[PDB]
Amino acid sequence: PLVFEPVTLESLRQEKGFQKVGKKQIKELDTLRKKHAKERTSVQKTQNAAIDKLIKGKRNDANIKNSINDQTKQWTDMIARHRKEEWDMLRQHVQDSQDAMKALMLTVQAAQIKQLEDRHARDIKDLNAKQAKMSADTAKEVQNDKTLKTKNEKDRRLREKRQNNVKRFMEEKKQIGVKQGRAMEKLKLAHSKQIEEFSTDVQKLMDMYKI
Repeated sequence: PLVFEPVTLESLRQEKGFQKVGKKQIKELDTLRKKHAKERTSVQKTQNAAIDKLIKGKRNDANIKNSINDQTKQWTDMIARHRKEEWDMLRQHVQDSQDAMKALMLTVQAAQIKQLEDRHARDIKDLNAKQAKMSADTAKEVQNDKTLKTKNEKDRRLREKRQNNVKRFMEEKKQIGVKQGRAMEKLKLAHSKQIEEFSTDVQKLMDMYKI
């Protein structure tokens, strides 16, 4: 409900509306980490078979030592594979979500303007109460003031105060109008700064996962 809140990428992530997609993405990846884990035991178990086939005779044969060397680079090649497979998904994760967030950023800022506008118009409404009460209570003062002499006399002074009063409201109404136009402008640009920045923060993230 806050009128000048920075809409950063991290902030965009916390918005309730993105929780559903965020939750889905965390699983999709977790399952793969599980898939990685199975792929490792399966290869690990397969690796073992070779010893039964090869070391049944039992004197360290020259061929076996080379073979075990050959196996190790088959593990580290799958280890290093599983690395890039996760990161590749992480970078691809961002791209799909980024399209969604852009559409959500817009409705977060637009929310800020609608919150401000209804706040502006209410400040307007409050001033008229100040103005309307102000004008009427002054008249009450005319009756209250003893110095009045005649009804024709009472009216004349009221008209004069009625001009001094209106000099204020014209300025007060004009001065307020400027403050609102300025307040919206300084806001409405911050939006188009946070948005020109967002396009290039998403990019900065994808590169971090690039390999």
